[PDB]
Amino acid sequence: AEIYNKDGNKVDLYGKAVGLHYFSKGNGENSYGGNGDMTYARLGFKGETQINSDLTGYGQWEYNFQGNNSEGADAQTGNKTRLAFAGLKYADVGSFDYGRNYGVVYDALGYTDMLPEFGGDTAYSDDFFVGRVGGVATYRNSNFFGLVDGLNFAVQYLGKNERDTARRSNGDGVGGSISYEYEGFGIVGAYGAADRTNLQEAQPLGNGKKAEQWATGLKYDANNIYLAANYGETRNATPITNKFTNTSGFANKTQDVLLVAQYQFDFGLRPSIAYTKSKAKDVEGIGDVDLVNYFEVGATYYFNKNMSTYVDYIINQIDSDNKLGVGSDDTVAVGIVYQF
Amino acid sequence: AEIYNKDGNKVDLYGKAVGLHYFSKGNGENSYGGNGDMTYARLGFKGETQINSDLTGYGQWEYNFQGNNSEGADAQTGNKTRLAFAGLKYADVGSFDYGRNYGVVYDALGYTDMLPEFGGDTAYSDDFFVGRVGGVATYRNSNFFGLVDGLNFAVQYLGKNERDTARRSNGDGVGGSISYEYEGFGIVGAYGAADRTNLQEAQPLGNGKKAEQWATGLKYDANNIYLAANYGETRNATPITNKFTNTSGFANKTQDVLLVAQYQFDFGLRPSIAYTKSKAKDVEGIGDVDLVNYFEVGATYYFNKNMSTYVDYIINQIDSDNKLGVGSDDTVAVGIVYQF
Amino acid sequence: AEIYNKDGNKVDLYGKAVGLHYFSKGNGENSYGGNGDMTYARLGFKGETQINSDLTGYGQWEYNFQGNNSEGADAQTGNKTRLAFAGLKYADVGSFDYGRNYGVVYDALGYTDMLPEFGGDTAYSDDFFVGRVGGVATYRNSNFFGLVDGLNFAVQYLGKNERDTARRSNGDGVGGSISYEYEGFGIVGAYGAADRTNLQEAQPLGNGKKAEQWATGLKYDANNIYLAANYGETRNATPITNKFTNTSGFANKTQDVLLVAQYQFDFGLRPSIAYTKSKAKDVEGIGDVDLVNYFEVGATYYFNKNMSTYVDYIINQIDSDNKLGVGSDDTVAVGIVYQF
Repeated sequence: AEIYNKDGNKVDLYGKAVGLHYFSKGNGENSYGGNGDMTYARLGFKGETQINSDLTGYGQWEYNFQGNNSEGADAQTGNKTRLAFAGLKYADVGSFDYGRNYGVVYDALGYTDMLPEFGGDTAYSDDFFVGRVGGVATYRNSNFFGLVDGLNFAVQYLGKNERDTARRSNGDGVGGSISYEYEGFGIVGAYGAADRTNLQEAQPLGNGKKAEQWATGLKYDANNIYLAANYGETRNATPITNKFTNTSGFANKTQDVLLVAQYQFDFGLRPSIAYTKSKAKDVEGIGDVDLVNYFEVGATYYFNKNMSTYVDYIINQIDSDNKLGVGSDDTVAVGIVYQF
Repeated sequence: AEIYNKDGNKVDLYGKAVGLHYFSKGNGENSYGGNGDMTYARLGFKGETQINSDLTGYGQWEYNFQGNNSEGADAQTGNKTRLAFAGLKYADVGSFDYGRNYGVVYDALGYTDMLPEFGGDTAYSDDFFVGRVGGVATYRNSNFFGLVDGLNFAVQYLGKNERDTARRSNGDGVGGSISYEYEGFGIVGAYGAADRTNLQEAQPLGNGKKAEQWATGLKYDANNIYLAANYGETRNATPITNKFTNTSGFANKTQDVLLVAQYQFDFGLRPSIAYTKSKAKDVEGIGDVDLVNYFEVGATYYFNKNMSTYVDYIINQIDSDNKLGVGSDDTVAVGIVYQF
Repeated sequence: AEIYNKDGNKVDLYGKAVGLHYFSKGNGENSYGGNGDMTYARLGFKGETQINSDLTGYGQWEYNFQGNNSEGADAQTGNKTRLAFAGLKYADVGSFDYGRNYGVVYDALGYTDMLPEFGGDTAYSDDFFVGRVGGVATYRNSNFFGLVDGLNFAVQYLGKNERDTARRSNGDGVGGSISYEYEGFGIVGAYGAADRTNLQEAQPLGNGKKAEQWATGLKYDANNIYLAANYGETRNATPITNKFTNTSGFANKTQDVLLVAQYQFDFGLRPSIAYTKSKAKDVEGIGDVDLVNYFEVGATYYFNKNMSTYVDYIINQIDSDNKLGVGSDDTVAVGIVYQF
């Protein structure tokens, strides 16, 4: 909701309150999504100022407040800043911003990241180029300088981030994306590679000095119809855990397939059908193991642009024999979301 | 302060800056409320959208930022999300919301929760039904479906919350409240019971598999006069600590009495008189021990609807011989509050 | 940006998104400011209500969200409440507020606290009177009761804060400031003394029972010209660390000199020249050691009141022979800031 707009500068203060609950058998420790209260809220602001006819300055910040914690010691569990950056758009030259933003390879994965609750399984956070990462400089260009309609590209530099964890770290890397959209249709290609930190190489799982992520997307968006499919692979980038030996690291190689089919009825119902399978290859010792595998049936009902509720149901195609210990149970999510 | 209102959707962004200080002798470790800076701030939003003539969608989030911490390691001590839920009101059918919200039994305790600073002693957080808890589904009904004026009831389901602490945990339980208000007068009854988690039963203090909380309230509200009294009891629900043996758990049985008398002068002074006594029964070993006991004299002065200051003074009726080690000293609170 | 203004009460919701990066050689552990992503955001609110013709109530809260953390365990590193207080202004009597606010001695140091990124080195947080501290009652007076133009003073009481750290603690103390400004010119004097806590005296570095901080400032502000100089000293107040023996405490005595020269060009460039030197005296064992010493060359470019970027470059005058281990390398900062 735009709360301010004077002197060529408008500030949009958005957010939302999401009452959420997960339903799975047992404690939910062996299920796909877990079990129990998952309530949370959002807050943030999109700022945009017109420096002049061609020049636009902008900034954004988005935080995540968990609502399923107590007010005691664990009050903080789950809270974090999701986005935080600032930049400039210029005429038909393109735009540039820096801070914590999405990785270029998400330009592709975004296509199937549409499910009511789950989905977008291969878009991990702080995982190089496939999700939200810190310290990325992103240049983007629309309509190839205004010369070609529907043709966009983007180049991105990922600063070295040597954190405490192997999972949340990353060396220096570059990446890019070319996407063309023409009348309901869109095709996207994204790729990126980066140095792995010492702590990352020192891990038992995963072998190499270089991380790679590429994904291509194809979608038809129009007429209340949303059809999208994603295919991508990774080298020493997807984080995995062997729950049996308590080993941590990265999967030498992964192949990812996301499929989504949704329809928006006029009275406000939007049923969703999705399939996701992410298999890892050459997992030292295990060999080939499925990390994610399921069919998704769900629907979101929009009372309007502010209110809505949804049921998201994951039919877990992982079996109890999973070599890494990936949960094999189903998970149903029920949500009731207000937002401004 | 309502910062937005367009298209049947209004967003209220509220909050406040409370400069606060506690005065007690010694460290304040043996006093009622402690001693030293207690400054803090609030932020939150009430969102409400009219889906149509009968249907209203709403959401809310409320956070607590402590201001008495340094900017070092302890920056986070005390911060937490207080509220976070979303729901729907429908015609004369009633309303329903889910998330972190107040427990039904607070419908009663709310009556005496009026003091300038302290009071509301038996409305603990994350304590089943008597305070703010996570993962509660609440159905409420006004004027018995619009058929009877001033007659409201509410049923509430409390989801299982197995946290790290015994104090902040809780099993599954149901609860409700019937309140009738007729012309300055109000009578309320609330009750709820829930399963105790294993960690809770594994505690040294408290014995049982079931937790119970009920409280009834009676109030006269009108003519600048506020008179209210609450009486309630609990089974294995009120959290207690034996400061001597460092034992923790719950009081098998408690009896609670809250009394409040306030008057609102026209020039903006509102003197407050209150009495609170909460005694525990059958405390394994100790027997009968007072958890809370004091007389309260205080006054809030409202410069207007945005500004105000207050002095709250607790005359602690607990003696130095308390078997559990409950502080026995007095505490005076001085506050200066801005809010929007 | 003022988002609300009705009934004599206006609420200003401000904030900013700062994409930031530090450039220094090596792991940035031996440099002046460090090395790597330094992105962060701000949020806060200034509230002001007119109780009447002479009376104004106000409140403020300002938080700091770091953007260079991951969304994992370290999500919280760096976040904190910077400001949180409320108060009243009255006619020509003066103003009074309480909470977490700036220390009086900052009234002086503020003069040179102007650099694009760094600078203001001797204005530490939670360090008695020279920076933001918790539990301070501040009385301020403008134009000596409206009797003398440009003559302001302020008296401040600092409540005892016995935290976990020696660095973040402080006993009871008083302080004040007299500043006179007449047509482009300003002269300021500030002083304060406070009791040191036991934990503070129990430290290896620093000796005494009393902490003292005084600083005087002289500035010319007008005509796009900003010239300012600060000189101050301290007794057992400036926190120092011996990186060799891993000793912590306070410098018995320090002498501080800040010099800043800036010019605001009309097209939006503001070049900045600054010199800072803070030397400690009588450091048990070491003797005289420089804590801070550098020349600063930088410039901020303002696209307008909302957008801007800057390069801040510190030419570190500390040498590799520093007896305390103070970083000796240079640091360049590049920033792109949106704000509302």
